[PDB]
Amino acid sequence: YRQSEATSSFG
Repeated sequence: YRQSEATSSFG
């Protein structure tokens, strides 16, 4: 998990 507001991946 990435702390940054993940983009495209959206988890």
